[PDB]
Amino acid sequence: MSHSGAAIFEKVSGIIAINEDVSPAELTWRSTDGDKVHTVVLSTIDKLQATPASSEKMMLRLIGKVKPQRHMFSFNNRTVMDNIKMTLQQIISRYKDADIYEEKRDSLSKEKLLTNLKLQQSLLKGNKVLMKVFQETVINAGLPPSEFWSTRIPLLRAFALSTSQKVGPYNVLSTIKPVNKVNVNLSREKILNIFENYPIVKKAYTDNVPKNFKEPEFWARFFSSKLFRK
Amino acid sequence: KLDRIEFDPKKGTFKYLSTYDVHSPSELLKLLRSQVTFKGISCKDLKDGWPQCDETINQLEEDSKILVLRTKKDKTPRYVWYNSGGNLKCIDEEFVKMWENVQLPQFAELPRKLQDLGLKPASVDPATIKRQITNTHMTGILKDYSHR
Amino acid sequence: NTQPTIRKDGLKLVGSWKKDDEPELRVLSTEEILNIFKHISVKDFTSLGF
Amino acid sequence: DRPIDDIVKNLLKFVVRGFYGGSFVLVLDAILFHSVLAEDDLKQLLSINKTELGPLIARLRSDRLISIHKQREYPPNSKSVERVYYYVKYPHAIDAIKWKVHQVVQRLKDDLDKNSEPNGYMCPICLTKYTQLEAVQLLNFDRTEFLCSLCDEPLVEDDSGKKNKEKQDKLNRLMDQIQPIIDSLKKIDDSRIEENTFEIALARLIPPQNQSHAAYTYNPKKGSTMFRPGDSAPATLHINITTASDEVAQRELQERQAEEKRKQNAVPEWHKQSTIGKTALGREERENEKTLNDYYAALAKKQALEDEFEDV
Ligand SMILES: [Zn+2]
Repeated sequence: MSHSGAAIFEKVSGIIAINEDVSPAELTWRSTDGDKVHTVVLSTIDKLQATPASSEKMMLRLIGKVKPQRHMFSFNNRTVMDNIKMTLQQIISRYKDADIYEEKRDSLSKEKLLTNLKLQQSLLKGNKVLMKVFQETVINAGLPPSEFWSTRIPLLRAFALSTSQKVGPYNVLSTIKPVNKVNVNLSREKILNIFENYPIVKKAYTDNVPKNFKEPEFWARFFSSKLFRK
Repeated sequence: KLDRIEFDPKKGTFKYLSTYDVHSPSELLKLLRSQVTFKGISCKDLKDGWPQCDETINQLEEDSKILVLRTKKDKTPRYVWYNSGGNLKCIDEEFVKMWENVQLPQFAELPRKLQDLGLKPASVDPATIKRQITNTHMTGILKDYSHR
Repeated sequence: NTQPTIRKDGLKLVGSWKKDDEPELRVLSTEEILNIFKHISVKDFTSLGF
Repeated sequence: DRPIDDIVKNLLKFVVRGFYGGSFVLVLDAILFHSVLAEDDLKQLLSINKTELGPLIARLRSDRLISIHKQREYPPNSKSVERVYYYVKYPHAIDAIKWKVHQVVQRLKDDLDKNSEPNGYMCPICLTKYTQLEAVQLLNFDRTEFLCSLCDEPLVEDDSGKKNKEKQDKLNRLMDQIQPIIDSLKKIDDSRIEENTFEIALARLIPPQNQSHAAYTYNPKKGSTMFRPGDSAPATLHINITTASDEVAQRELQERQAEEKRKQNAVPEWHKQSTIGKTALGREERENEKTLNDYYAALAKKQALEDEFEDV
C-alpha cells in the first residue's frame, strides 16, 4: 500500500505508517519489537526533504517548523519510498494551503410592506436623503411612521425586489475548471449554487465544516475526490 | 520497583510477573497470533508460571493450531509459533518418499518440458530475457535553451 | 548482452566483463557452460565443424 | 496484497506442510511472512543452528521453493561482508510444484500400468528378473519348469500379483489428498503472476529486528555489464473563495493590467506628434444613524546530519 512500509529510524528498523483518518494527520513509526515508538503530527512539518533518485541512499526527512524539528526515515526500496513520498506531499500541500488561507484571513403587498419594519429599516439605512426627511418629519415633527411610508410604497417595493430575486438553475459543476500546480477561483455565489443543485454536497458540507476542518480544506478534498468527477 | 514482580494494592501482596501471563490454551492461541515478528515465544518462560505447558502445547500440536520447534537432545517443545496455514500433517509418508525420488529437470529446460506436456509454464527460459567560438564577450550570460 | 573475455586458469574457465573502473570478474560454472552449449542450434555448431 | 497472491501463498504453505518435515515449514513460512530475509536474521528468528539451517535451506533451494541472492554490502563503521538473502520466486516455485505433482502421479500411473502386465519370473540364486517372453526361451527340455541361464536352477514366480488393487488404491488417495493443490493451480492459471526479484520482493519487507546487522538495501553497481545465471527477471490544488470586496478588488487589478497591456502596444510619444519645429536630435452621518437606531429601538419596544537534499 501507499500508506505503510518498512523504515529505519535512528539506526532502528521498523514499520512507517501514514495516518490520515485522524485530523490533524500524524505519522507513527513503530519499532519491530515495539520497545520504542515515535509519532509526529504532520501539521508541524514545514518542508518535505527527499534524497535525489541519483543517489544510492533512499532516505526521507520530515523537517518541522520552528533548531527546527527533524525526523529522518530510511527506506529499502525506491518504489516504496516513492509510494510514500507522493502521499505525504498531498497532506502537506493541502494543510499548507489551509494554513495560507487561515493566515491570509407574498411579501410584496401594501399590508406586509407597511408592516415589515426590518425592510423599512434596511432601505432607510442605505438611503441618506430619506434620512433627512425622516429625521425632521418623524423624530422632531412627530409624523406617524406608518403614514410616512403610505405614499412611498413603490420605493419600498423597488428595494425589496432587488434582494428578493434569485437566478435560475444551471449546471454548476461544469462551469468549474481546474485550469504541477492548478488553481481555481470559487465564490460565495458558486458555493450556494452547488448545494442547491447537488444536495449530497450540502449533506457532506453541513456535517464536517465546523467539526473536522475549515471550508478551504473541505473543498480542496472535494475537487480532488472522485465524487466531484462523478 | 522491579519489573518481574507485580504489586497488588487490593491485598498488599507481591506476585511474580511472568513474561507472558498465559494459563489457558485459548489465551496462548491469541497471544501467538498477536506477534508482529516471526520469533517464537520460548517455552522456557512460558513454562514458568504455567503448571502444564507441554500437555497444552502438545494438545495444540495435534490440532495443528500452532507451530512447535522440537529439541534435538530430548523431545521437549522449544519456541512455538502460530499456525497460519492448514493441517500440519495432511500427506501420507508413502507419497513423501515418492516426492524425494522425483528429480526436477534442468532449469533452462523445465519450461520446455512442461510446455511439451501441455501444461501452462509459469516461467520462461532466461536465455529469452533480452537485457536492454566568436562573440566571446558574453562568456556566461547565454543560457542553453536548446529545446524550446 | 556484452560477451566476456574468457581466460583459462587451471582447470576452470574465468570470464571477465568490461564495464561501460577495473573490469568485473567471476568464475564461469561448468553447469553454466553445459547449459549454454545445449542451446546451440543444429546449424550453429555444424558451422563450427561438429 | 492481490487475491492471487494469497492463493499462491496458500499453495506454498500446503506443499511445505505436507511434503516436507516440521522444520521446513518454519524456514519457508518466515520467508513468506517477511520479504527477502538475511540468513543471520533468519537464524535469530527461528533460533536454529547452522547445521540445522543448512539442510533446510539446501533442500528448499534444490527444489527451487526458495531463491538465493548474493550481494556486497558495505557497512560504514565496520568491515564489510557478502550477504545472503532468501526469498521466493512464485513463477519458478509454481512451476517446480506443477512438474513434481505431475511426476508423482505419472509414476503411480506407470506402476499401475506396469502391474497390470504379466508378473514374470525371478531366480532365487542370482536374483535376476526374467520377463514372461524371456523365460519361454530358457525352459528345460522336459518342458516342465523354467531353468535359469547362469544357475540352471528352477525359476520362482515373482510377486506383485495381488497388488493390482493396492496400486489403484494408492493412486486414489494421492489425487484426493493433493486436491487442494490442483484447485489452487487452476485459480493460479486464470491470473497472471509477475516474476519476483530481490528488489521487487524487498518492497514488502517487514524488518525482523530492531537493529539488524544485515542492511536490507539493493545497491547495484553502476555500469555493470555482468550478467549472472538466473539473476535477471522480465500535483497541488489551490482554491480561493472570492467575496464581494475581493471581486471589486480583482476588477481593478485587471483594469491596471489592461492599461499596462494597452501601453505595451501604444506607439511611442515621438511617433504620436510630428517633430519638425523642435530642435534636432543630439547629445455627521454616524450620529444621525445612532439616534435613528435608538429611535427604532423605542418604536419596536413601543409597537411590541548534513546530506544532499532537494525540495518536494
Ligand atoms: Zn539364476
